[PDB]
Amino acid sequence: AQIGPVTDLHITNANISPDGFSRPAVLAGGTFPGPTIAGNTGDNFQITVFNDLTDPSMLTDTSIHWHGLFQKGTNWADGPAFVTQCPIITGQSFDYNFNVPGQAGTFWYHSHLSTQYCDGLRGPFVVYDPNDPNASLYDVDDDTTIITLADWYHTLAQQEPIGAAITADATLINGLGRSFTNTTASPLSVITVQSGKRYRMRLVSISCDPNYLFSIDGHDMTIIEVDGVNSQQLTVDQIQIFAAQRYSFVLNANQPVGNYWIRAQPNSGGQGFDGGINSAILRYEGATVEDPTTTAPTTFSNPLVETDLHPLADLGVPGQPFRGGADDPLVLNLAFANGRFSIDGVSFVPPTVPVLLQILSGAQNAQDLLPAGSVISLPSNSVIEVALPAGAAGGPHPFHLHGHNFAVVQSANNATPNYVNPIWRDTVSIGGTGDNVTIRFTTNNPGPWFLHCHIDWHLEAGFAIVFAEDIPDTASANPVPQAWSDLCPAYDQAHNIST
Ligand SMILES: *[C@@H]1O[C@H](CO)[C@@H](O[C@@H]2O[C@H](CO)[C@@H](O[C@@H]3O[C@H](CO)[C@@H](O)[C@H](O)[C@@H]3O)[C@H](O)[C@H]2NC(C)=O)[C@H](O)[C@H]1NC(C)=O
Ligand SMILES: *[C@@H]1O[C@H](CO)[C@@H](O[C@@H]2O[C@H](CO)[C@@H](O[C@@H]3O[C@H](CO)[C@@H](O)[C@H](O)[C@@H]3O)[C@H](O)[C@H]2NC(C)=O)[C@H](O)[C@H]1NC(C)=O
Ligand SMILES: [Cu+2]
Ligand SMILES: [Cu+2]
Ligand SMILES: [Cu+2]
Ligand code: NA
Repeated sequence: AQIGPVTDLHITNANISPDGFSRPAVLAGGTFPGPTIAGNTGDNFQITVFNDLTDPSMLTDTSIHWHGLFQKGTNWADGPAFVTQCPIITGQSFDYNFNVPGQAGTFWYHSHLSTQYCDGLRGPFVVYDPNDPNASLYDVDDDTTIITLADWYHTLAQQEPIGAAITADATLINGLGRSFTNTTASPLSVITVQSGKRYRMRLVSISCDPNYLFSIDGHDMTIIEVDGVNSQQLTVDQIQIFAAQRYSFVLNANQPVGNYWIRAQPNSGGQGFDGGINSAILRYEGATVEDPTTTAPTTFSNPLVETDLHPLADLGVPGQPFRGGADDPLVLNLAFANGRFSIDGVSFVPPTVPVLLQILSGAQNAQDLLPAGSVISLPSNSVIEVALPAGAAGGPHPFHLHGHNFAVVQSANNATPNYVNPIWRDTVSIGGTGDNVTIRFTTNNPGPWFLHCHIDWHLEAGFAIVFAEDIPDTASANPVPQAWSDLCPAYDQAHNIST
């Protein structure tokens, strides 16, 4: 069952074996992935997170981010450790109490401390629309139509070298899949459909790193939502989905009753499908209970290309129709060397006092804020442009901005900008060498918003900066509850930190 919008959520350690190999994990709600948190657009969510963690090998502190929700007026509830809060300590709990005005779509939640979400703390978060403009395009939209894609590691995250190219041991679809080495015929996930019905499949990348080539043998997929943003219908036969992105697509159960492979090929780790790796099963009601015999094509004739996507609403693009045509035009220097990433010459290392608390304590400008050189101020009520030129090792890097979505003015692998009708989203591949992926948004949400690569290993190695949006209005805009003001004293006391 789905939980929320008002719910407790316990964070525990347990052994799991999603690919047949047993390892300890960090779990929300006792499962991998965690339970779906759900509500309707505009609802008040109050998720009281109980930190019950005791295994130090995966960290006993935690903090949870609600990925893609803007948190307007509730920056304190956003979750990134040392940006908007100190972590929750073990044996304590914290109510993330926020509202979701003006958003409806497919999201997710995950740990936002260190690389802890890799160890298991990841699940879906869906905000339904009772008046959804796409409602007439399908029959079924519920917990059975969510499809998660996850990387899974046999080595615990805190034992992964920083700045290394770390590789997974299994792809998991809806929590199940097979190991790339020492493969055993462990259970595969089954997605069940009824011949003739149309399904809103909500495809969620909960990846810590790889991108997936996602397809379903015999079927095509009609995209109607991108990272929470309704799209015009776009029919494709393959979706390359980068870490943390989401799509809704219509699946028409219009093929002969039978079994069909669902495929998710990562860019690293095991290649192909031998032994049923990288696979799940689409089963029609009435089909025999047996594995599919279907084949992938050698090439996919209608792959998703990001420039083909357009918003359903007339969203346009803020600013002027040329490079630098914004109130605050930025170009970030994104680099990697010797195990560490940097942005504008500075590698991100989390500060001792969270950025929001520094601002609430009176810090007057981005040069007063720590980490030095890791915080850029943005002016209020202004069009921001951010060019993100690729090249840094370990690509393609999916960049994500907290507190906002954005127009994708220029996409990967295509030098032509679009100032008319590009898709809006919240996580974007910046492409390959020589690309100049560029985003735009307007600043109507005061607070410190993290901008970072969403390959979690890269974030840990410093590939991040903080946009301190409208510093002057941050305190008046984001009143903080006593439970939030209690978090840093408790955390620093527990860890013997002075501040
Ligand atoms: C990606 O697009 C951005 C614009 O969105 C490009 O930024 C432009 O970069 C050039 C140099 O690469 C800048 O010109 C330089 O300015 C300094 C003075 O600040 C001057 O000393 C240099 O001789 C040169 O004029 C320009 O300001 C900046 N912005 C623009 C044109 O709007 C960026 O180059 C693009 N990157 C790639 C890889 O395509
Ligand atoms: C590379 O990216 C550019 C920019 O996003 C893409 O260019 C855009 O291509 C579309 C589709 O062909 C053009 O729209 C077309 O315009 C006319 C109406 O004016 C209409 O009759 C067509 O059916 C469609 O609407 C669009 O104008 C164009 N925009 C720009 C700024 O050039 C391009 O397709 C991408 N390259 C690849 C290989 O996908
Ligand atoms: Cu995220
Ligand atoms: Cu986020
Ligand atoms: Cu990266
Ligand atoms: Na415009």
